[PDB]
Amino acid sequence: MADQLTEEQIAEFKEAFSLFDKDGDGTITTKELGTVMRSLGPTEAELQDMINEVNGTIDFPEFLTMMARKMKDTDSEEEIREAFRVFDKDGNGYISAAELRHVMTNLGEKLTDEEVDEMIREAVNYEEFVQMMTA
Repeated sequence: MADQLTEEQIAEFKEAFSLFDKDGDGTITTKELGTVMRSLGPTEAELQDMINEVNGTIDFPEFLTMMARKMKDTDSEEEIREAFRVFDKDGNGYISAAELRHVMTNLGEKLTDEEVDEMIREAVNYEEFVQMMTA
């Protein structure tokens, strides 16, 4: 989906897409697409994938849906890191099993006690626990 990004990121991408080429129809070529991607924030495989997903013209929604992937990935990684860095006053990166089980049972969403016990048995480090839960 396109709702994983932030409004400021969309505004910056729109400003770059408008200022990169002439006014009005701001369509760009493949080389222009790569240049705009390098200016906004570079591998040849990503450029080839963006060209294949898009003759040789790239409009606004194509560039948006090509850029959204890595942006949302980095945003999710940063959010997970910031969430794992909080709460724990020690900050060492590990927590007790009892505290983790209590946080998973009495907080989060709607998880039964049996499901929480199964998740605890299937699994400490917060990042490793999140990676094991995501699978």
